[PDB]
Amino acid sequence: SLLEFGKMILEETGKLAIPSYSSYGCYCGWGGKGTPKDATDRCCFVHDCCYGNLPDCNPKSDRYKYKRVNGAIVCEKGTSCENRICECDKAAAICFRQNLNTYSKKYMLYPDFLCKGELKC
Amino acid sequence: SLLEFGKMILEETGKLAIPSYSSYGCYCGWGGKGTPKDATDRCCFVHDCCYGNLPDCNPKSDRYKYKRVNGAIVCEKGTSCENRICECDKAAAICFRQNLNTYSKKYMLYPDFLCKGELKC
Ligand SMILES: O=P(O)(O)OC[C@H](O)CO
Ligand SMILES: O=P(O)(O)OC[C@H](O)CO
Ligand code: NA
Repeated sequence: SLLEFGKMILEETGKLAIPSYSSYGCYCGWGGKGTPKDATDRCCFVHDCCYGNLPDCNPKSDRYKYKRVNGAIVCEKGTSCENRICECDKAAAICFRQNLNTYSKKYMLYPDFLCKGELKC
Repeated sequence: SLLEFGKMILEETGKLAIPSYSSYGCYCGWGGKGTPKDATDRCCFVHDCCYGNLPDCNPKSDRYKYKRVNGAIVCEKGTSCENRICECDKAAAICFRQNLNTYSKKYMLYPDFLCKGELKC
């Protein structure tokens, strides 16, 4: 659920999910159109393709359990869904960190309007 | 406070906080249930999600000051609360303007039974 995903992002990046990522670029803060603006934006994209491959699950709402082992995110075992969702969230969060040095305020509150077209996942 | 938030709204969109954004979709207002129906509806979902990260404050009434600098909304300095509450509002009002394009009357006075899923933040 967004609760785990959000506090996962703050642990990895130091930024709070909401203002930092709720509306970054074309895919961060749920969008679905356009050509990803940068690296951070590419992660929201990939994260969306990840959620999209869980038809049998409720990604935005199901609460899953996870712990940090020696500073690394580890998805605890739960249902098939909770596990796949958690991995999607972990991958996105970790990516966010890896690309912090390219995070541009220039893309926060980016006009969804400017994003046109549907990219294949 | 809502008196400042309503002012930004009228400035950025030209519409009155009340009708235009008080009974629109599943989130613009007080009901708060289901899945956002469109760009504008998401702008308001993200907004009381923002108000949820401020437990130690009271957004409805504490008054803050803001101004424009080269036409941009800037939150004047004050207490930590006033500043954070204002950032929530600032972003929301800008979000409403960036989406004046898809704002449709078909979402006004939207019925409760049409607000689906379980969503938390
Ligand atoms: O948890 P958020 O609101 O910061 O969202 C990020 C997007 O869902 C990534 O696709
Ligand atoms: O008309 P308002 O000022 O209550 O606007 C939108 C929603 O309340 C935001 O949560
Ligand atoms: Na669960």
